[PDB]
Amino acid sequence: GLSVLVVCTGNLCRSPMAEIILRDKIRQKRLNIQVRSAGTLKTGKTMPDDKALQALQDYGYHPMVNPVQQVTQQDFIEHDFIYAMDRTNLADLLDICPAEHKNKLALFLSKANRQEKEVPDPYRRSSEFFQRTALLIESGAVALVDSWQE
Amino acid sequence: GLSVLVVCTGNLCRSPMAEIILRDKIRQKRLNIQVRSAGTLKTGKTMPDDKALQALQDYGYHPMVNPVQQVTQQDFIEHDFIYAMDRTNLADLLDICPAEHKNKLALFLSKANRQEKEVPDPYRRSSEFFQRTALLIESGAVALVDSWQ
Repeated sequence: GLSVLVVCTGNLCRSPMAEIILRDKIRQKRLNIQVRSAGTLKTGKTMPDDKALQALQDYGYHPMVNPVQQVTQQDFIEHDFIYAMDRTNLADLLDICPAEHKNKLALFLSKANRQEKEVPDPYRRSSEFFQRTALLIESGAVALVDSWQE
Repeated sequence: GLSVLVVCTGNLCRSPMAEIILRDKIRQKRLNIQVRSAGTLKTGKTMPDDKALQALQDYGYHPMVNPVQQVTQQDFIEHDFIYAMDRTNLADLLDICPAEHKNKLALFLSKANRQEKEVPDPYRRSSEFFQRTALLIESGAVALVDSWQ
């Protein structure tokens, strides 16, 4: 059958989510297409992010998940199409994709008739908000320390 | 000396961040104040969240960290002040604080002269964003399935 690979930076959130969702919709439509996911960067992790998996459960998907893996050279040959979650992902694959297979590269959102062209990284968004929390807590802490000396 | 407790739901993010930041500011002025943190809800976890700690490092704090712990009744007697990061925390504390000690309870931001009176939960925001991330991915997936068939 057909072979599809989905790729984000760490294979921790976005691309594993797409794999699980694609697999399900493929099985609903009884298509003979298999799907995997991979990251551009070697992470130390074994399994995808728990918060990715819980969001899939909230929407009725069963997250039975493959181990995290980084993209390889054989992936560009063995797979029929390969989808990138954001432009940075698409660039790094093109950076290392031999010219014979570069037409197989595309952004994940390319067939959805929507304004959004990249799916943004939830992890960077997460970090931004934790950094924002720190600043608010810092402001609170300074006031408490003042009040205490009074 | 003075003893201060700061409290969130899981003792994973807001309250340990506050403990570490408070400890730094107390030691900067060599005040005789101790600070600890605790959660209203018993989770199984041992240490706070990695991204709470990294966010502290990003701002130059050195996160030396106590194990996660749940608030106890001894906490309401042993501590001089007890701060809830948000109203949900303050409500859960009022539920189990003996009436003799409820005057020790206050919102963490009660002395910051700001609009914000609650520190919003980064975990709930994060969860919201993963859900909207999934929906964007799902709509993408549906389109991909169509073009193939």
